[PDB]
Amino acid sequence: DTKIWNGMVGELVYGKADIAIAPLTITLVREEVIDFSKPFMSLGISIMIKKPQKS
Amino acid sequence: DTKIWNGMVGELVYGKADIAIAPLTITLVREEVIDFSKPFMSLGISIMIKKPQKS
Repeated sequence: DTKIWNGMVGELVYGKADIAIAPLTITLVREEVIDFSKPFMSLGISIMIKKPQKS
Repeated sequence: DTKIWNGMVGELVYGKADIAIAPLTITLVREEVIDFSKPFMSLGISIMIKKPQKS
């Protein structure tokens, strides 16, 4: 409704913080508001299962 | 010696080509000469071995 970025984006868009050296997903809706650098960490959704010990 | 970029970089640095929609590794020595976009393809060195041919 109010279209207010909260969080670390709200500290960069609204001038509160100077830079965010933090784990932040580069999205398109966050691309237009702040300048991301290149991705330092390629990642994605992974499958956490229990390691097996069963019998 | 002559510090001349060949290849597709030499077509972008020396104005011959307009854009390179091509598989090109984003390196630092290529970052300073041309503007890369964000990486569309996370990749790296992989281990190609023969499939087990248990016959």
